[PDB]
Amino acid sequence: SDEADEAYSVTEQLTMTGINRIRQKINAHGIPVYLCEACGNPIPEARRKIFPGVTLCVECQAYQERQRKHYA
Amino acid sequence: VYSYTEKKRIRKDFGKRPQVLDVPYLLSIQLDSFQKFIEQDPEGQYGLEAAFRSVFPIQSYSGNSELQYVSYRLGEPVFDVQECQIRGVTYSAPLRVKLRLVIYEREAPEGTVKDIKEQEVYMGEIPLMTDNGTFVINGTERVIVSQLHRSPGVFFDSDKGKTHSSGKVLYNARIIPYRGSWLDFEFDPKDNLFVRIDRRRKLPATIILRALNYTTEQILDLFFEKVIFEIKLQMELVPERLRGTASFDIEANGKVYVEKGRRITARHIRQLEKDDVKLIEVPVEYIAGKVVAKDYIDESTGELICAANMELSLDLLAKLSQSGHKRIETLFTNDLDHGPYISETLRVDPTNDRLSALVEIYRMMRPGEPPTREAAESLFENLFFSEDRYDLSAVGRMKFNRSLLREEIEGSGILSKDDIIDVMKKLIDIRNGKGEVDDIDHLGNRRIRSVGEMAENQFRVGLVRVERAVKERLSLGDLDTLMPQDMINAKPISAAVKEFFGSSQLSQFMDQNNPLSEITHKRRISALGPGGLTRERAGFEVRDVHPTHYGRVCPIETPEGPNIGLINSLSVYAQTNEYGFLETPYRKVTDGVVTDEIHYLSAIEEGNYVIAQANSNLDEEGHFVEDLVTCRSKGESSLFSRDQVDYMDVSTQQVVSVGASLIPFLEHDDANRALMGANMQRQAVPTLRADKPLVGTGMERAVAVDSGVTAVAKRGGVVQYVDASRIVIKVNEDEMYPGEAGIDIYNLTKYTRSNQNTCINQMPCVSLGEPVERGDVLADGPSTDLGELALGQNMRVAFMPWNGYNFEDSILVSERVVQEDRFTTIHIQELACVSRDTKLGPEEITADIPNVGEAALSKLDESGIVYIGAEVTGGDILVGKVTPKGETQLTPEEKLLRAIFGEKASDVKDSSLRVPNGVSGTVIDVQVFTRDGVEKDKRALEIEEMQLKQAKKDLSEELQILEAGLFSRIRAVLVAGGVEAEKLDKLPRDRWLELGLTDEEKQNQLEQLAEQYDELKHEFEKKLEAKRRKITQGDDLAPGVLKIVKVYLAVKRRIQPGDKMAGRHGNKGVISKINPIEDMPYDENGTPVDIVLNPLGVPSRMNIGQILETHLGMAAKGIGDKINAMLKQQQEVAKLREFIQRAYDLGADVRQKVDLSTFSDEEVMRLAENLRKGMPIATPVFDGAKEAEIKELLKLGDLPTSGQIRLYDGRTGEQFERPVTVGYMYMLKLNHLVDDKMHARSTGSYSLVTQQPLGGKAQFGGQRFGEMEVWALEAYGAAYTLQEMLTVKSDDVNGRTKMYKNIVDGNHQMEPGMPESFNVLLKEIRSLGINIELEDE
Amino acid sequence: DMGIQVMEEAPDADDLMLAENTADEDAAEAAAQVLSSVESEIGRTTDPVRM
Amino acid sequence: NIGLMKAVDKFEYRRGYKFSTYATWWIRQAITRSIADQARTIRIPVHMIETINKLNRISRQMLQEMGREPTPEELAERMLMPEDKIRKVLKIAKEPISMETPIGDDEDSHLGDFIEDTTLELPLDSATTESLRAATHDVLAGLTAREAKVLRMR
Amino acid sequence: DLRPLVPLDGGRFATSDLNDLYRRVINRNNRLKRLLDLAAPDIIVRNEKRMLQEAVDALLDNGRRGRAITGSNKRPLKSLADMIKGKQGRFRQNLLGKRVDYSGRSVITVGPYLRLHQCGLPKKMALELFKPFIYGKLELRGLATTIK
Amino acid sequence: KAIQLHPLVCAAYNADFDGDQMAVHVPLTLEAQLEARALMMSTNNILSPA
Amino acid sequence: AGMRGLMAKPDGSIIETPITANFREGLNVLQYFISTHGARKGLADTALK
Ligand SMILES: [Mg+2]
Ligand SMILES: [Zn+2]
Repeated sequence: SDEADEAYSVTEQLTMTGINRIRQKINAHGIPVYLCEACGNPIPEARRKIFPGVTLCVECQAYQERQRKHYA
Repeated sequence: VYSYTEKKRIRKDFGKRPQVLDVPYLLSIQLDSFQKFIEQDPEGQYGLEAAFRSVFPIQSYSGNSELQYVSYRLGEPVFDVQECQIRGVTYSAPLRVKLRLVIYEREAPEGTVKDIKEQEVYMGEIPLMTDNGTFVINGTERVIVSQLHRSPGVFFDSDKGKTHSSGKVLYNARIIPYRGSWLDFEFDPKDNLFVRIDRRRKLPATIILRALNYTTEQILDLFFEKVIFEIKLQMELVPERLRGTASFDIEANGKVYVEKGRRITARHIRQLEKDDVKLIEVPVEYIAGKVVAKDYIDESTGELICAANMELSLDLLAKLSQSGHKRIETLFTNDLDHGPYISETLRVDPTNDRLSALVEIYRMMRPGEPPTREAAESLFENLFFSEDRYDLSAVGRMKFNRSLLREEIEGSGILSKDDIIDVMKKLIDIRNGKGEVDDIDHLGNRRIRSVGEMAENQFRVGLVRVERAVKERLSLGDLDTLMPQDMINAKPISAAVKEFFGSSQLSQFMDQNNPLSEITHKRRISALGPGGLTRERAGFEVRDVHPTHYGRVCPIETPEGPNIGLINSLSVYAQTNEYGFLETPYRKVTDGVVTDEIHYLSAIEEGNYVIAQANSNLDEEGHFVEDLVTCRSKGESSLFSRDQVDYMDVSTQQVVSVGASLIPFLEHDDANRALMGANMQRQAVPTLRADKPLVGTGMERAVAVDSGVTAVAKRGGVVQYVDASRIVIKVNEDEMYPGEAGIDIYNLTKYTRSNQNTCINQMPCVSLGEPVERGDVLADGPSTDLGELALGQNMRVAFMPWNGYNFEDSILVSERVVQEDRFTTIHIQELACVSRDTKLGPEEITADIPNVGEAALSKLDESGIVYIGAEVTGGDILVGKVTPKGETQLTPEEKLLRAIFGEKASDVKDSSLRVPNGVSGTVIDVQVFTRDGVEKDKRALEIEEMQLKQAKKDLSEELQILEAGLFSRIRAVLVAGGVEAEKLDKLPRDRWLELGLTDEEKQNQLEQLAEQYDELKHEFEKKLEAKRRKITQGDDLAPGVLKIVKVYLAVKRRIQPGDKMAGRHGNKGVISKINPIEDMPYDENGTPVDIVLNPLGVPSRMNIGQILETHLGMAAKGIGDKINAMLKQQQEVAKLREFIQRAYDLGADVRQKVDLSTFSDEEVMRLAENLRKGMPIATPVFDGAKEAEIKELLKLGDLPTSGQIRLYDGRTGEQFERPVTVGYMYMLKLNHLVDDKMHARSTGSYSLVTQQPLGGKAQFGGQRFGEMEVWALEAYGAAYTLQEMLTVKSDDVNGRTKMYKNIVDGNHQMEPGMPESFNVLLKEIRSLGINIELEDE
Repeated sequence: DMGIQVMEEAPDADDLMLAENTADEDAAEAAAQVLSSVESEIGRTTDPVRM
Repeated sequence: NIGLMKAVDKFEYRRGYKFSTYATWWIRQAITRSIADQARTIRIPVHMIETINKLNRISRQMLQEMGREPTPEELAERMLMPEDKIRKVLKIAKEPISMETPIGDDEDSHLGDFIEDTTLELPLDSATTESLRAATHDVLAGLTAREAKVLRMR
Repeated sequence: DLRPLVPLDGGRFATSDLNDLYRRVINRNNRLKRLLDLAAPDIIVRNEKRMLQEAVDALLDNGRRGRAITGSNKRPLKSLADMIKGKQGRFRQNLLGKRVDYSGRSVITVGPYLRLHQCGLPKKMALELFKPFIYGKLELRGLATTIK
Repeated sequence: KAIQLHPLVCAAYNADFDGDQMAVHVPLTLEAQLEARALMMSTNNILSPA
Repeated sequence: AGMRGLMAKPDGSIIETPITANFREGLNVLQYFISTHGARKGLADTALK
């Protein structure tokens, strides 16, 4: 198995696992909520044109990402 | 235009990008680094002088003595490289140091001295790096590697949440100095900063601020932002500071700005700065959770209501309005942006002023003791602010002031109060998301310790080991006539330095297989050893490849297996910094133009700029051509415009090392198959006729020359004489250095033995009268063809299954490959015999030995030694040595047998040296080394007068040829100014000392030049005594031995089923069959395939570059079979110069422009002679041959442009359908032969301690039948097979000789019993007080 | 010798599930008997050189 | 403390010297004697240690007073030991080698794994010896009662 | 023969570390024998008995008390417990994982003319592995008379 | 000097031909010869025991 | 034949600039330096397993 084919299986498991773990965080189909779920701000219509199912607004999600940057 | 050597065979070169930097001297790291060690630096900062200026002057007790340093000198070596490799002694130079001891008197500590003591003491011998960057240590060639250790400085790391199960990552900050205390910060799981000084217990990290005399309001002044409240109930607003969900809405001007509930948005803070708000009125509940920022009392009585660091109450707020207070300050703690950490670590901190702050620090350092007010404070202030405990070096402050983004690139060697809080402000910012963490594997944190820096540190530790003697010798007695020689032993500094080069894991054997194996070995950067990590604590941490490896270390070339990523390989243009970091050249981009001033950037300064790629198209003016240029800043690589970029790569070769810059079409291989191909190229064995790569990278010439195995012309000139062992170059008048003799002799290295027991041999490629330049190759080393790296052979390959004989990975090999001897390799083994001194007598080296019956003994000379030239076989006696013994207690049935024939006991035994099993070779050297007390024998003297007639002749041949250059150099003078021309060759040449000239400088030069011939005759008189000294002198042998006779075989191994051929692309396999030449596939030309390969290895292991090389091998041997066919008919040069110029000018816009119109006619047929095999193709690494340029080059031949021809079966003659790829892959022969791996043993020697069979192929060993082979035997029912593999075949001493008698009896029944591993186990438990015994049935 | 794997740094991810905890709990019982009882005296060492 | 107990039994304070000068002689003896007697795994006699210790003290001094190295035959000149009672001094080993000595990095193999026993019986010589026992028994089957029996008991 | 003193080349030797530990115990026991023969003060005999007890601990298990004492090599010594216990110990490394006569190795090649039940053994390896078998079958057919 | 090995059992040893070495032992006794022939012969083990 | 794709990292992350090339064409210097993180992690985990 030449020691660089098991490397190939490990690397393809790495890429596929990471890319599936990202694509599960795209929340493709959802409901049109029109209001953010931590602020009640009107989420603009171009943003729902981008992502169907954004329960968070742009900058409250930005705050969520900045809080999740470290952990906890 | 080309060199004259380069006109012999021009490698046709694709690779359209132009070359800005030459590939530099690859061995600059070793040679330039040991330059810095053994060199007198007058401002002593580098190497040995820096070590001496560190340790000297030496004070005694109370300063009544002083040992002071004047200078040092390296002596001349007692032996050269060749003599040290022969006798086996370190190629070292005697280090003698000029010293000076000054004595002092009463009332004159440095005033009136009493006595000086000037002497030159010998303190140890240090090993010298020879001309190829290597060392000779015990005769063996060692290479001292560089180390990738972690730098001093300040390191911000994280814990990645793996510390706690709560999830929270805990950022921490270590400040590592050169020597001193590892001041470390970290976060609590609940956001509280801590300190510990030498990995001791934690203290809350305001303690280190209080011990630096910072109070609480000063600490909050440092680490926070201050919005101020006032009255009624107004808070002045910073317009940006509100970002966090609207708690209270706004109360400014009364009307509206935005209301409660929702988020503070980018809309709102825009509207508050346009409507120009500065102050807001806030409720009393808004100031409930805020924390007071300075002290506050009541100003009637001065009574403390609320000092800082305290949770503000609302009754407490109205306490200040009734105190008349206007200003109320507070701390800005947004939970996302500027979190409260310095506040809440004061909320835990039990200490409040510096006297009790040093208490906690002294009780963290030294517990138990009562901290006195001076004893605690004098410990702390000396810990980070004193030069004799806290040393931060030049590179330590360089990494410090660059990490916190200062520009104070040099400074103190200690910390300061602002230097420490700059760490805590950065670690807070890392917790607050301002900037990123640092990485373990950044190449801005991992510095390089090299040879000259590691031998210095083994000389400074030895200069403290001798310092303890002379500090205490100089303060005992204080005698005069006391010299600086009787104090300074040569032992503790020689044992500190011949430990390092001798046995330290960064002082490894030099892999000497081919010139790539050594040139990769000196440019190796291993992260192991002292100072760096070992394989234990390595991770998963530093085995990865980090984006700061670009240009500095090869991402591809690391050894796979146990330490992958732990040992690296230095990249091609990679250079070391002044400070020790790896810096790589980038050409400066101006406004829009790539300039030419190359700048070397270490990985700290790479992430600051915007660096383009070398595969970006460039105009004739230096301009970028397309607007969006693919570049790469800090970690990403996005599209930047052509103005904003700062730097460009020099060439596309600059990401790889020199091992991986030789893999053609490395773009098309995977990163691991290139990692696998770069590994196997350094294990290639040099073949008989060295053979160029048809598909090279163009690097092959540079690696061949820069590895020292070639013989490179130091000056130009014409060859006065060529020989198989020497080349004499008559230097031109241009570069002759007018006090010289005229010619220099290149003494070639003949069939000498490598480290890896291969053959090193130089073949002079030049001919007689052929003009050479400086630099040009005259003799190729092992594995070099015409100054080009030649690691294997060009093999007419095919890609098809062929009957399972190349099934999994295997290789089917023609009989023509074996017949043409393309993979036959010489292997020079040394085989020694030692006459030691046993107790009942010494061992003789006679030829008259016991019972072995004078057939093998006719190969022996008079003195029991074989003749040079003898063709031995296995078990043949090389050196006859006999050893005395007793009569050895002859058994019954020997007392009857030796009374019948009457032949006595031989009384001596026959411990002689014989050839080991299987090897058949030719004896090519015998060297006899004798102790001085032992006289000699006949062979030891016959080698001696042969040596002495050789060592006296070559100095005469030095002299008679240096004269024969001088008597033409002096003849050049006698043409002008007092000319003796016709009477020159008539007057005898000894009276050219007496020849008359017009008395100019020329006749004074004639009385200089011929007077230097008088120096040539006395230097010959002096050097002939020197090789009369060492040749005749007795050996300084190891004590106990008399005669070491070192026979030197030479095997000439040939390829067989079992040897491991490989490609350069990670395509390795094992020859499974030597198929006969009529059974190989052929095309319709009758040309058989030399090697059939399995194509199934190609789609999965995605190295497509072996298919592209194979198609470029078909094109290269396509050109060569028309240049051969034209010379076959003796075609005129109008046919040749119009085909070869067409062949040398193909493909899109290649940088190589070779014009054969300006070529001499005897150079073209010389160029066509070296192309009649095939035109070599340079495919530069990420630059070379596109797929269309192969097919166009294939169409210059009349070969099919798909690469595949229609092959017919060799045996049955009907074709394979669906045509087959053929071409010329460069197949290697790896150093895994079946002659060195086959091993078998019936019954050999056993081990003494436990009675198991010995270990290893050399010790005639057995196979280890471990745990996993026993469970897989219990998984069958093989009970009897496993009982004999632990009783009979391993250790039971009775049961194993009752088996060998039973097999010779013809009875396969064991009577096994109980093993000898278990009685040894039984006595070792019963050697404790444990009565473990065997019961009875 | 519990053994709770006292080593230098933050340990890995797999090597708590690979590294094993033998033998629960009686060695840990007598070690708790020790470790809750050497929290009182300060002068305990066994070295003949120091003593 | 053994010599310190023996120094007290022979100490005479009527001489009036201090005791720290008398017992320093015995501790200079008794420490260095037990270093001589009981420190190496192979016991060297006490004077023979002083032969090496004088040689360690002299050859260190002639390492710099002569040049590069001192030869063994040069040490026949300096000390008046005539080149053979100086040579067996340097033949003697020094607490020699452990046999848990790491070779290493092979199988974590130690130096006990590669020392071979020569005093065993190799099964080719033993079955040669065993077949010689029976080949004598058949040649002694070609002899009569008396002559075979004397040849079995001579 | 379980703590041997094998004479190596050139006058050099090689011992096991149990020789050093038994030498320490014999030294301390002889000295304690004299110190109880001599009616010494009790503190030095206390120190001698404690030293001899420590030497017995270092002999039986060099490191369960602390610390594992090193000789002229900077690794700890192998004691009797360390000669039964451990990865390299006799229980692991010598009671199952042990070298074996009538064995050999070489590289593998394909040779697909074979059937499923045959391997291709080389001829030098089959000459070496099957030596006593060859001797018995060679003298049984009597083409040699002596096993020599 | 190389062991030749039937290509079908290369997937049972996980043994390829990039240079693996197979150790070969000899069963001496008739009991171990018959254990070899009756259990350990490569035709007696053609089903994976998993 | 098709594109190579998004290449991983030893951090588990994915390098967002993918490899739009393949092995019948070449890889330029940037994509080849990108590929070595995943390939080196794969070979290290193989030789550690
Ligand atoms: Mg393999
Ligand atoms: Zn929102």
